[PDB]
Amino acid sequence: EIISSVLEEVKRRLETMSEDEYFESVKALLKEAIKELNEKKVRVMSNEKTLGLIASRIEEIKSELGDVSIELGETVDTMGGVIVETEDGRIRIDNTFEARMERFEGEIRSTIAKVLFG
Amino acid sequence: EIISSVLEEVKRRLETMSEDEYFESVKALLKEAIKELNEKKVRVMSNEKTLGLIASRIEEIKSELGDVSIELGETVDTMGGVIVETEDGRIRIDNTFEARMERFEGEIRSTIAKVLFG
Repeated sequence: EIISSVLEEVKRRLETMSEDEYFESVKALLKEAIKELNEKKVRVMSNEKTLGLIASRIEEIKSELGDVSIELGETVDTMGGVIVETEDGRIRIDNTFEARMERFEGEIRSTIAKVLFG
Repeated sequence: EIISSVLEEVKRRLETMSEDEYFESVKALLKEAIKELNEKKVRVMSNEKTLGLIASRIEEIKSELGDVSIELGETVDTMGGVIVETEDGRIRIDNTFEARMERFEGEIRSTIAKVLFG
């Protein structure tokens, strides 16, 4: 439940976020996933808006990310972020805000521990 | 609002917390506030349950905390933690879970930033 509540704060911040700021998130999460897969050709999935951004700014993405090839995949219901997989679909990395918040849960718990026990 | 939602997680954890674990929180927050005030005689305020614990385990508190004198003050509506002030009331330190969560907000924001931008 704490994961859900923190994601509501994320969704509040996304409510006024400019496209340029959101794109910085897109590039960072894309790059991280692509580095991990260590492949030049990948398929990306996210919500409609995000895939539209990636398509619109592919030049900017290739400049900052190096020599990688991206193919849009199916749209998925997500608040943001990206799911990146090898072209053959064998390996998939989930970098959606929902999955990332779950993985960062430990950090929220460290904060709570500090509040309680210092 | 994010502060309120994280405090709901704190309140969930307090729902099953044993007296001994809660007392570790009490001692830690009391000690921190007393060190800051750097005074031997202080007055403490918290909810009824907490003041009752402090009263019941004053020996344990004095052993782990050194030579300090504590006087119970008025009960305040709080989830837990303590408010400690000099006997003359001139200086007061707010170490209630509510105040501490507010002060740790920045930590929750660092986590959110990581989720969004890595």
